[PDB]
Amino acid sequence: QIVTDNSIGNHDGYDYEFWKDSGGSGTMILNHGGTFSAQWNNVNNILFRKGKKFNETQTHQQVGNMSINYGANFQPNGNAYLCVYGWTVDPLVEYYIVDSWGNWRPPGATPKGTITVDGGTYDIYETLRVNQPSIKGIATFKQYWSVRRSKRTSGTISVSNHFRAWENLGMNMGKMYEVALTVEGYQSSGSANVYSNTLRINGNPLS
Ligand SMILES: O[C@@H]1[C@@H](O)[C@H](O)OC[C@H]1O
Repeated sequence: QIVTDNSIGNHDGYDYEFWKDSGGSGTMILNHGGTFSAQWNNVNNILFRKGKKFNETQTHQQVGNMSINYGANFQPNGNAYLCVYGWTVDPLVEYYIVDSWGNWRPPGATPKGTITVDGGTYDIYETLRVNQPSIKGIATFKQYWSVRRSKRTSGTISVSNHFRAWENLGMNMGKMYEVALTVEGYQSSGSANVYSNTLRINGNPLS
């Protein structure tokens, strides 16, 4: 249950993933349910996550209401994100709902709107990745973001509310590939202890 190199699997009912490119190091310890701990040092790009991977046949509406209750002790040294993350396919989209970050509030673009949800106010952004690694090969795809205005590291993220706000703004979503509580680092080091992470789909916790 010690993962220090790329790996995709299921642990205690959650689909876990460790992903990095070359350079630096990371260690992910898979703990009960949706929980896990992460440590990274001098990485180029690293992601740690536990959630649900889907079979690419359903819209988020078809999957149902998605909500994540979480808690994490997040200690980044540099650029890193504490978020809900995932992808859609057809179209291929990488998405983020960011509740905390390190020294840099992402994602560097001009906001396209705002959403109020879960007692916070999030700025909404759309960015473009060109010929970058993805879940479907080296590709050019959009990234969708909701970024909280101030940091928090525990609470509930009403994931489906963000998806409806994005679609309201014309940020087209495809079939669901994944939704997961994620820690991402970029050119940084840090630690994160995700001590609470429950994904409920139509109110039912994952198992
Ligand atoms: O799962 C990995 C993704 O999250 C990362 O961003 O880049 C490529 C994918 O394989």
